[PDB]
Amino acid sequence: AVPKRRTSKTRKNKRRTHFKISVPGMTECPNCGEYKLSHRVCKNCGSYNGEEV
Amino acid sequence: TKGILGRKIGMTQVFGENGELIPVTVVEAKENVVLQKKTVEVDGYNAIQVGFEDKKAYKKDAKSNKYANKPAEGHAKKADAAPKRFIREFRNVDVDAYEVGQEVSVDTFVAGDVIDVTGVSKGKGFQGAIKRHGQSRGPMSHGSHFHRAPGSVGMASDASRVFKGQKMPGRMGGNTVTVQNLEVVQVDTENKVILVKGNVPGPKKGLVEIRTSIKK
Amino acid sequence: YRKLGRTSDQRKAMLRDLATSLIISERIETTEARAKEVRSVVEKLITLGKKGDLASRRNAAKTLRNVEILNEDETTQTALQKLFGEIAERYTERQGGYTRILKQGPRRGDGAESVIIELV
Amino acid sequence: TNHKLIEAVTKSQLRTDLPSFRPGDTLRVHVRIIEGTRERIQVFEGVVIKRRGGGVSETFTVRKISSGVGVERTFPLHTPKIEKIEVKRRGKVRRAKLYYLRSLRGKAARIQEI
Amino acid sequence: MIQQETRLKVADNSGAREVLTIKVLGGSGRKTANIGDVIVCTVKNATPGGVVKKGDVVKAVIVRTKSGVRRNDGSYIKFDENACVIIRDDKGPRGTRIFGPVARELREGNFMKIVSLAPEVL
RNA sequence: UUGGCACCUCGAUGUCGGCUCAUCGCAUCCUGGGGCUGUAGUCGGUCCCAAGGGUUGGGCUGUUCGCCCAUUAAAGCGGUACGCGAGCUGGGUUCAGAACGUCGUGAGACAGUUCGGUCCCUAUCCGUCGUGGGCGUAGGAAAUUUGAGAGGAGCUGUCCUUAGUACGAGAGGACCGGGAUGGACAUACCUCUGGUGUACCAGUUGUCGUGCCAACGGCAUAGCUGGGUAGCUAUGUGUGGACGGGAUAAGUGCUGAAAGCAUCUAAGCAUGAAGCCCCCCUCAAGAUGAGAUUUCCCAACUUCGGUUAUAAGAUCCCUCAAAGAUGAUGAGGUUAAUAGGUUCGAGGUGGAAGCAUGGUGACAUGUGGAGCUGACGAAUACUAAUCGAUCGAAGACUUAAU
Ligand SMILES: [Mg+2]
Ligand SMILES: [Mg+2]
Ligand SMILES: [Mg+2]
Ligand SMILES: [Mg+2]
Ligand SMILES: [Mg+2]
Ligand SMILES: [Mg+2]
Ligand SMILES: [Mg+2]
Ligand SMILES: [Mg+2]
Ligand SMILES: [Mg+2]
Ligand SMILES: [Mg+2]
Ligand SMILES: [Mg+2]
Ligand SMILES: [Mg+2]
Ligand SMILES: [Mg+2]
Ligand SMILES: [Mg+2]
Ligand SMILES: [Mg+2]
Ligand SMILES: [Mg+2]
Ligand SMILES: [Zn+2]
Repeated sequence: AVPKRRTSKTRKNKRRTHFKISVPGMTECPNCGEYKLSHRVCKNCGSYNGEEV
Repeated sequence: TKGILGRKIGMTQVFGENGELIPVTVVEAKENVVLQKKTVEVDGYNAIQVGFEDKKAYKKDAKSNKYANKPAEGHAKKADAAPKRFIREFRNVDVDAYEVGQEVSVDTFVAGDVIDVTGVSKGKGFQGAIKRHGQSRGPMSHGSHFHRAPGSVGMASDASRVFKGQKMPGRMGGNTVTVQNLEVVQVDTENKVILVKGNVPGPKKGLVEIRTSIKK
Repeated sequence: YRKLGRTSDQRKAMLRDLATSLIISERIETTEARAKEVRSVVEKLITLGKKGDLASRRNAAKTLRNVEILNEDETTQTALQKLFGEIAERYTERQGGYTRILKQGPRRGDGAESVIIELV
Repeated sequence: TNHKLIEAVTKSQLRTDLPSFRPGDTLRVHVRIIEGTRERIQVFEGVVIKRRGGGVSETFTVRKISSGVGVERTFPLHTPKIEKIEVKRRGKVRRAKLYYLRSLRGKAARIQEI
Repeated sequence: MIQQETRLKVADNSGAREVLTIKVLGGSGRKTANIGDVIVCTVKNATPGGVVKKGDVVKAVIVRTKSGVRRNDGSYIKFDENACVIIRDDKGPRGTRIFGPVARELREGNFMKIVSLAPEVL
């Protein structure tokens, strides 16, 4: 099976409405103040849950 | 006509008065309370709303459905009850025989009562036509390239379309199912359990609704 | 239990390797799913070590790998000996929970959630 | 255990007058035939080839050779239909399920006694 | 569980030794028969001199099955073999003797003469 | 149907039969309701209403047909590109090989036969089956709901009794009514019977290892073999099509004139089908006509139109399963039993290792229902669900009544 008609610019962009990524789930590291992934070690300072890793 | 809510515990068996083996489902139906009374005057129809299985009290930073939120806590407190996990209406009962805040004990039913039991059937996820709709396979040999496919979906130019209701792969189970004319084998008031003859829909821990059988 | 994208024999082999490496090094970097599986394996091994009897040593031998650990004092001991010596002694008074997992974030090559699993 | 509620509600179904026995033991099972209004005891004697399940659900199976034809009877261990069970002989076997006897006849099928 | 093409031993002295099932009686689309059910069958093997001959199309009642039967009390009975008895229109056996044990369900089927002739009824 | 015509398609509209999946008509095969009968009864014949449901396995043949075997209440007739090959097959048939009969001088040929002979395609659109997000539904929310509409279901045997009665010389043998129990189908479910059960237990071969013994590991389909938990399951276990109401069809009538009689019909009034509308089951307010009930939140600042972060609430992220392709759903996130671990069990396996004893030994016995044990039950914060962040109201106008 093959496309019977080409896809308009309009139809293509409608289809891509939901094709996107989200901002990561991130919060400020309470130790060093730099952003980190929630529930992950902070890579800037190596800290997690008030302790060094 | 009577009604109660319980959780499906699991199946077992009991020996009857003649030694016949009776398969049973154990339903734990503790902590049923009449939360609201609906009437033709206020609501347009008669029914009792029953709440089942106390959940925990409201707390500030609640993160799960274990803790009642403020709307639910107010609703239950109006009945003077603790907030409840499951809330369902029974239209088949006589509203005048119940008071808001009243307990509905398993003793409302008696052994021999014929009942209808309603639950949500077990989910099966995405399933094909053979399993979901019970269709026949194609040949497994003799050169076949048709084993579990759903088969023809229409005819030809007439009608150049697939009719609504065509049976196709999709999500299976997880549907409301009523089993009619089961029987109350036993009522154990100490344990707050009803032994129902036979099997009922849903996984273990699933919510089940027991009503007096509509057909009589 | 997870399958970890491997056949039964390959999965068993990988879990023995991971558990032995964790016993040896006391903390390893690996993927999240692998760590969540090996925590159970390792803690069952710790339980055997704490039991300490000969039957338990042989049951542990079924799982551990044959690896030599060179101690600071130029002395050597097997992973099994380390398990039934210092690790078991360490966790005598602890009832379960001999491992912890610390999520690190996706790695570059395939986006796998890198984690650290360590003893204690 | 099994679920506490299941055990609690089925506890009174359990019988306490049954002798201990194992697969490979030869049993005489006295069974109440309640045909019509007359009741009589028919004895089924044979080797226990199977015991399975738990609580009120537990069952056992006994095998006999009748007129040259093998016959297997499976009972709920706690059925009131059984008047009593007698352990006629203790067998020496090496596994829980003696399905291999189904394929054996005569001296080949004999169970050593303990 | 007896179906078309199932072969069965004949548990009698009618002359038929082995039958092949042609039909399970008792409704359209009925797939399987068990103890106490009647089948149409053909005699594939026969004893020289018997009343029933090879190639006869006859009716038989199933008296033993490997599948067995379940009883209202939750007990079961199963046999090592599938066996049937050739019958007349009045449910009486074509032969005069029955061999091997038979299930008690035949009584509820009203095959009283077969039950009486059986050496054992279980 | 056999044809006639040659109007679409020869820069391709795949052709018989079968398989899978159906769907529609009714000129009805069964079942339901009726009139007539050369209808005694049991059976039938013929015609009318009726499309709700149902309407079988095999032998032969490529076959469709058809004959046959055995059933069944019945084994309906037709349309849908003689429904369905981007769903399957490819036996027939119209490519290349070969052969027979036959025709032909021959090359070759034959709606004659025979053996053999490549069935491609990752679905863009509509359509269909599932599953999410947006906005709307004049504040923001949590639950519970009405049911406009829509979908599902809808079949039938046999036996007992009435009653060996009515009817009939006899043979035979009922209606109506009351019970029991099946076939097929549908649906839920795993207590039972069984299947599977690749991180459960055990036996065992070959070979390579862990130095050796003993004990174990790797590989040989999970090496093979005997069992087997949960889950998933049918052939297993429960349940359903019950009882009814309203209006009708063919019919059957009452009263009744037109037409002093007659007349079911014109007015009027009854009765009458498995069919129609309900009763039963499921979905359902995007029902933009966006419905209803209960409960929750409710202030400051304003260029005074309005705004604001916050409230109730919900999420991100995280631990998960009864849920699941992913979203979604549901159980939980320390004021915590959500999972892992740990402890105790269930079920499974069936007698661990070590040691002792008896044997020359293979082995046997005891210690000891031992040891082990994924998913199932209970308990326990030991580990991980940290610290955090985001979103989310202030309620338009008109009129009437108050
Ligand atoms: Mg098929
Ligand atoms: Mg294939
Ligand atoms: Mg292997
Ligand atoms: Mg073209
Ligand atoms: Mg008609
Ligand atoms: Mg043949
Ligand atoms: Mg066609
Ligand atoms: Mg096509
Ligand atoms: Mg061909
Ligand atoms: Mg040629
Ligand atoms: Mg010539
Ligand atoms: Mg099961
Ligand atoms: Mg089970
Ligand atoms: Mg090697
Ligand atoms: Mg050795
Ligand atoms: Mg090799
Ligand atoms: Zn930091």
